[PDB]
Amino acid sequence: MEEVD
Amino acid sequence: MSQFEKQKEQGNSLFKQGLYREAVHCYDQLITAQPQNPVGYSNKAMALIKLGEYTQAIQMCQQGLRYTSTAEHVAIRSKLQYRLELAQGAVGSVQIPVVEVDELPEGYDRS
Repeated sequence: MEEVD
Repeated sequence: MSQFEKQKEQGNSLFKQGLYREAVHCYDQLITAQPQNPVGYSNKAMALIKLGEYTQAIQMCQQGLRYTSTAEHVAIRSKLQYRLELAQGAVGSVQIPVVEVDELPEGYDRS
């Protein structure tokens, strides 16, 4: 689960 | 609720220009509307690695893994464990493989 690079 | 997904992308983009206090204002909006949600702390841990304070981010990811005990927060459990790996990622990477020609920094072994 990813959020902002 | 898609506005809160494009406002965090504005935050990352502002750290990409040097508007760090307006970029902090974007994480501060998330904790202003959601004071006790680990989402806001995940976006503060993002802001810390985007302001070069990775030594805070490795602690703040442990602090956010304490917000994971239920089936409402299994995404948060992944989210702070990849944030911890990518804080160590952003500080510990140098991009030189010291072998072959697959990526490299500019020049090095192809001039």
